[PDB]
Amino acid sequence: EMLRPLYTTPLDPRVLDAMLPYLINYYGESEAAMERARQQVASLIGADPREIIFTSGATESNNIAIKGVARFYRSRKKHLITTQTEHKCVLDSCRSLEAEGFQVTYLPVQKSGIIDLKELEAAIQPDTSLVSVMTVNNEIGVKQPIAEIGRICSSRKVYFHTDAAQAVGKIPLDVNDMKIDLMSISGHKIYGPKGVGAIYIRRRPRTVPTPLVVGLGAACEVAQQEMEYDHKRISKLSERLIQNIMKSLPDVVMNGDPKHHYPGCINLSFAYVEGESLHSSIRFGIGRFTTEEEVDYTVEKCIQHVKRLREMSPLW
Amino acid sequence: EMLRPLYMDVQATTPLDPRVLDAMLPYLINYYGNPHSRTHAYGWESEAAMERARQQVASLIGADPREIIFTSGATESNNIAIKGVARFYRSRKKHLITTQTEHKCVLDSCRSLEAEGFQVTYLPVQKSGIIDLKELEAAIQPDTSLVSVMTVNNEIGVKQPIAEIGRICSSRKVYFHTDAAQAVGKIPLDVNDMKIDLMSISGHKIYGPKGVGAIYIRRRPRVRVEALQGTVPTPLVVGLGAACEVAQQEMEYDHKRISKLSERLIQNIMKSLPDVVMNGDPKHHYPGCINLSFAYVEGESLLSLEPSYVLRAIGTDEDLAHSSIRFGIGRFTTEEEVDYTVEKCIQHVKRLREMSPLWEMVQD
Amino acid sequence: EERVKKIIGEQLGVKQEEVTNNASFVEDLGADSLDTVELVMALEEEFDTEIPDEEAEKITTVQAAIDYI
Amino acid sequence: TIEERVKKIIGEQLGVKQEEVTNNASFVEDLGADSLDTVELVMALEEEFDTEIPDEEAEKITTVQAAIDYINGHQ
Amino acid sequence: SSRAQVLALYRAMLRESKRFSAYNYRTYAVRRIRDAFRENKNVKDPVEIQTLVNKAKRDLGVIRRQVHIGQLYSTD
Amino acid sequence: ASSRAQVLALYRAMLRESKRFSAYNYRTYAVRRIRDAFRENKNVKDPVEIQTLVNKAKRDLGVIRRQVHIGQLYSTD
Ligand SMILES: *P(=O)(O)OCC(C)(C)[C@@H](O)C(=O)NCCC(=O)NCCSC(=O)CCCCCCCCCCC
Ligand SMILES: *P(=O)(O)OCC(C)(C)[C@@H](O)C(=O)NCCC(=O)NCCSC(=O)CCCCCCCCCCC
Repeated sequence: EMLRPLYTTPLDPRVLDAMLPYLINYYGESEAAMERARQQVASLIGADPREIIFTSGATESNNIAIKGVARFYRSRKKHLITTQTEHKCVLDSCRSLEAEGFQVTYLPVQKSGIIDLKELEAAIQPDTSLVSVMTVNNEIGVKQPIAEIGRICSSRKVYFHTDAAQAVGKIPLDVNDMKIDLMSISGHKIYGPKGVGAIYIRRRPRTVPTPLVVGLGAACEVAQQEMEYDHKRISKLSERLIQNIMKSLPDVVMNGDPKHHYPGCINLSFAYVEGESLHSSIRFGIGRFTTEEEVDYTVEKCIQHVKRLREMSPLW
Repeated sequence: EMLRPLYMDVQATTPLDPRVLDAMLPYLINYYGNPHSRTHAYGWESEAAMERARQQVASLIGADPREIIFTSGATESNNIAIKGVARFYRSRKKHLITTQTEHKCVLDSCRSLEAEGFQVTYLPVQKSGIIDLKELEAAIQPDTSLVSVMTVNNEIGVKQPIAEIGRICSSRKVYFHTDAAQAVGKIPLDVNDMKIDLMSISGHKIYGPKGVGAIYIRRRPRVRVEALQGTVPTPLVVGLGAACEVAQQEMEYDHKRISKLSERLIQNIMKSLPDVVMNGDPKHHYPGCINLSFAYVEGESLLSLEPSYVLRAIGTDEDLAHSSIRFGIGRFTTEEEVDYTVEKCIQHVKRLREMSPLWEMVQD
Repeated sequence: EERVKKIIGEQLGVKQEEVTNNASFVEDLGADSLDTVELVMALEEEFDTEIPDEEAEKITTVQAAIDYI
Repeated sequence: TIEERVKKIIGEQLGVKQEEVTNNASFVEDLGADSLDTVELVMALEEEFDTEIPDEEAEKITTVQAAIDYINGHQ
Repeated sequence: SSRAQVLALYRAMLRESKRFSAYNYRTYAVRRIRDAFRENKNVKDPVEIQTLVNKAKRDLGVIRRQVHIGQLYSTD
Repeated sequence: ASSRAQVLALYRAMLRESKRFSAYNYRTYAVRRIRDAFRENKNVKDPVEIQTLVNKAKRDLGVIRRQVHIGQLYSTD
């Protein structure tokens, strides 16, 4: 049993144990099971169970939300706002809407990975229908001001969607305090099974297989019970990796604005070298099951490869 | 994916059949969950499960379901049979007969009975691995209680005349036990056509789960045993029954295939490596277990310890029977495993015949 | 085209010399429904492309398999 | 005859060198351990060699002599 | 009693069997299905054909459960 | 409806069962999470919270048993 450097998520045994009886009965459905899963997903994000719809993943959730609001307002609201660093599915859906006659603005991100709230608040048009901003940047590991964006959108009577696929279970989310109207959730991001996702659709005035739905609900419940422990643990391991790299390489810098970092995603940039097979940057990931041995092995291999590639380029 | 030759593990020859595990899943789920999450039907579901398993095991060996008792394996079944019949009949039946090529557990139990005061005779085997029926028929005493001869030899892979032994034992009012652990589900067994009174069955030998076995105890006429100086978990019993049913439906196909692959392995090894001999009578050999001895390989073939006591009983020399290989072929064995095994065997035998073991032998 | 005819020759047991571009499967190649299903599945295994049952039913000659996308 | 191996395992799990290996020493009072480290200690003794210790006998192992006289008393 | 559905069952059983995470189970599955349909070729009793189709459907369910659950335990 | 020795027996059972995980990440995570859990919940006086933690510990013990044994039946080397 060897190790693997830190660059989906593993299936939490509590989740697989929760979905086993439903897997057995699925080859050869339950309203109660799907209702419990609905209550679990809702309870994680601070929503009501009636506001949760199960999809095949965060991709279908994004298309349902963005394409649903956009296609519903194809009469007098053909403008949408999103980020240029969104996931590939969100960008693809916005390009499809652009092909159907919608004007879409892709807001740039600053060198910190956070969106400019002044640029967003100044980009709203009278015919703007939906604002879709990801909850966290999965590449730099920075948090977007979701609560402030929600306040700006609710103050201007414009619907707010967010792709929380890389944020659910990793940072606290309250769908009311952040004034969120639509949210996308992916199962295999929170140690749940692949092929299942969810979407939050606000209902208050401010055919996915059953084992997969059960698995998503179980993953959300375990995440709710483990968010604090996982946050402390992953924070410690992240500081260990970053500090151990800084101790041996006095010229590496960490991309992204500090004080707005979620611990799971680290992004370190190296000076005179790039492309490390096991300027550009390298994104390390640390999760619930990451061990100290994986962190130390990753720091050792990373130091070795950086030192070698710097000793193979003629410079001074 | 990297292959493994057909001589590394004896358990590797009988992996857990996915149909068996599929039969065992619900009982595993309702088992390993502490008895506060179980439903108010676990007792019935477990009595019904164990009755179905009894019907499956019994139906494979041609017995009545009431005659099947579940144990932790063929070892406990052996102790129950020999020690049960011997200790229960300590009145007028103090003699037991067995073979010198039996499994280690049976021989150990017979040595225990010998230490507690029972007279046991270990019948020798001929150079073919088969016992002499005249020696068995001439060794029965008026106080002989049990004759225990395994159905298949786990080392050489030879079949004993189980039906004839049963006829001889029933002709002189002697109980007949057999260790069918390597035979159940692989060759046909009928506890009625064969005068069998007690039978041992192993779960993991018949592509079932580990830690479960069975014993057949005849009831018409009734055979009795004494308890030994506990309850096997239900998912394992379910697994044994499922393995027996699958074996009953797959025995002919598996025997045809295993015969083909066995003949391929032996022919390919003998074709490239001369001076090779096959232990056991080919005319009474089960193809799944092959045992080959190689000539000019001095010392030992490492892959200090004792040699083989089964090969010593078939009259094989110390050096010839010391370096021997037992190949195993099963339900899931592929042709690539056979060809890779014959290639690795050719390479290792060719290498070891030109060397001498004195170098590794002197490492102190 | 080399992969299609090569796979057909490999599964059906034909060398690279009897690889005729115009031979019927059931009448000129000695095959059955099972060999046909396994053949289509082998074609779906060589290149990462899937073929539905309706389009597979129309594949009764060699030229149908030779470049269909 | 096998007390040295027990003391070696206790020395390995509790983080004590081969100089403070005193016979007849309490785990919580003379070795700076607690109930959790004690449970892991009994599990280490039953984990090195393939022998099992029940909960009743494991609860009685609060000193070193208890562990030395329980692995020999159940052979 | 179904002509096209038997071929669809053969295709489905082969496709699902190819997804076995283990080599011995995958090879055994493809071989046993191939040899099984080939052996039961040219059967005329419709009762026997229906029985074989039922066994094939149950075995297809077994292959599905074991492939999916085994894949959920198959760490790569 | 629990005592001190029963809690220690529960700790021993969860550690023993967690050590039987066929995978490295699950085994290490289980042992680490159980150690940190009992150490963190050490010196709790409210009996309601203690009973809740013990019940959750028993449920998690059932999960560990099922997953360890079933995974062991699927763990091909
Ligand atoms: P083609 O010429 O159009 O079709 C071929 C023929 C005509 C022969 C065939 O399609 C047909 O119609 N024949 C009728 C008789 C027949 O074969 N009926 C189908 C019986 S199906 C069957 O035999 C089930 C076998 C399933 C065994 C599965 C074993 C593997 C289990 C693996 C477990 C891990
Ligand atoms: P020791 O100090 O001599 O005695 C033990 C003590 C006194 C510390 C303890 O028994 C005690 O009485 N302390 C008081 C507080 C208390 O009793 N707490 C109960 C502990 S129960 C608990 O918190 C366990 C939590 C559940 C762990 C779940 C782990 C899940 C892992 C899943 C892996 C997939």
